[PDB]
Amino acid sequence: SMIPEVQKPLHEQLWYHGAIPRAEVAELLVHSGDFLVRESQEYVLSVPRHFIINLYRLFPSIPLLIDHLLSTQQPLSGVVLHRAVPKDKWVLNHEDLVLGEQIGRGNFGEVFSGRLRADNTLVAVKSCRPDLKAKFLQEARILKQYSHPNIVRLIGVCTQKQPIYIVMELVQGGDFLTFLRTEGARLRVKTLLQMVGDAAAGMEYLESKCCIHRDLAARNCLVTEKNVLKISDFGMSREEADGVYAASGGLRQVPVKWTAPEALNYGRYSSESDVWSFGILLWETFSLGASPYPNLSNQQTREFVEKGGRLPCPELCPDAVFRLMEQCWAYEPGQRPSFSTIYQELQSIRKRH
Amino acid sequence: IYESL
Ligand SMILES: [Cl-]
Ligand SMILES: [Cl-]
Repeated sequence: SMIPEVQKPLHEQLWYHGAIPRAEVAELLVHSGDFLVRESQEYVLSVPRHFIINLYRLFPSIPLLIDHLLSTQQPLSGVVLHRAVPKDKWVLNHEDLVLGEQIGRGNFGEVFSGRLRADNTLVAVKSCRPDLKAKFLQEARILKQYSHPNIVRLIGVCTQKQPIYIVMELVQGGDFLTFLRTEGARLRVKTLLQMVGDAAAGMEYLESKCCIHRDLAARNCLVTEKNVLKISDFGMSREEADGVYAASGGLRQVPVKWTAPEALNYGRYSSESDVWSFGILLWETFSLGASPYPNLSNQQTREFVEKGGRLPCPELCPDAVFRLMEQCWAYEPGQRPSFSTIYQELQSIRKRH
Repeated sequence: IYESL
């Protein structure tokens, strides 16, 4: 026999979204009468009007209440229920994750290692410590839509409780900058060519998806135990059908020495500005992780670049890789190659080595 | 690396 749905605890209800932030509820409630329950404990019934809920009212439990309301079609306001809105397939309960030690940090806070309890899969877990707080789930919205060998995979989103997490594949060899600086001296150029080709494949993929990453750098690339490179940190990334993200107004956090002149000074972000950052990533790679413009401040770099200044060819960087960098740093965005062009050229270079 | 601008 079956336990009735309404007899199940609130925790188990498809229409209970726990720590769902404001902007999501907005996004989730489509038609008149659509509803969910969430925690504010004070539970809240969001039909977008928000009704605050040992018996619950506006019964022994909140599913008992919700069913009564639906069944009877009596009002809460005038507002009446039509259809409970379920969680999407990506929502994971906190208890399905075993949190491990911190492996990094960013603006929202720590990244941790973890495991999935059900099958021991190792994972990375981005946590969020409130306007910026509203931007946190951006990386999840973006990554839900993708699946590519050189892009970090989304596994799930823990929005049922605080603190909120975004759960991703763990790429166990760590960031590519540390990798270059720690293993680079034993690395063959052919391996380096493969790894920057991985990065180009990932970026070509992002451009096909109308995604503009905005923080491409060795520090935001990750290396598998087999030296496959995956692009990570999609926190600043934006999706634009028409291909340009226009910075919205207000202070911005800018990785100056990886940022194209037009993105920096006019706030025009595009796959073409991403190509500039790729140019810099190529430089980081074939320098075995040197810091770019090492004797210039950020301000001095902006001036040097505006005057036609560019990074020097790293020693023993193959000539065709440096020509490719140079092209990536063309001043006019229109003059830079596509990621398609870059990936093909890198594969061609690699094949010849 | 990052500048608030
Ligand atoms: Cl389990
Ligand atoms: Cl500056």
